[PDB]
Amino acid sequence: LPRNPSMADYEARIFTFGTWIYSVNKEQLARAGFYALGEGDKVKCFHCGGGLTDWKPSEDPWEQHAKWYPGCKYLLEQKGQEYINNIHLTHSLEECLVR
Ligand SMILES: CC[C@H](N)C(=O)N[C@@H]1C(=O)N2[C@@H](CC[C@@H]1CO)CC[C@H]2C(=O)NC(c1ccccc1)c1ccccc1
Ligand SMILES: [Zn+2]
Repeated sequence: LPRNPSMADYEARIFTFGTWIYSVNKEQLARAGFYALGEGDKVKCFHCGGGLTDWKPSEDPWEQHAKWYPGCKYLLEQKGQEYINNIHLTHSLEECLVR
């Protein structure tokens, strides 16, 4: 049920990062199901349509995917039920832990 059948394959996705000036890894992004829109560092997940932008140095493409778009069927089969929930518990723990 992918929102962009043309961007379904990895090859088509890194193809979009031919002018990537940002330090977030292009191969990592492509593998997480993202491609670029030539509009700042904005990226769209090929399958869920989920859009991410303003990446920070410490930010894992997979982790960011699960943080904002956990419904994603592509994410689920790549990384798993437990992975997705874990990322959410981690943010739940941190906020609780920080006084
Ligand atoms: C990707 C890691 C980054 N540090 C981050 O968390 N970005 C957030 C984000 O992309 N979104 C979350 C909140 C804003 C954050 C930026 O401070 C909610 C969902 C997501 C989003 O939809 N971003 C938008 C967008 C567009 C313009 C300005 C701000 C956010 C978006 C929409 C379409 C395509 C790309 C990004
Ligand atoms: Zn997705």
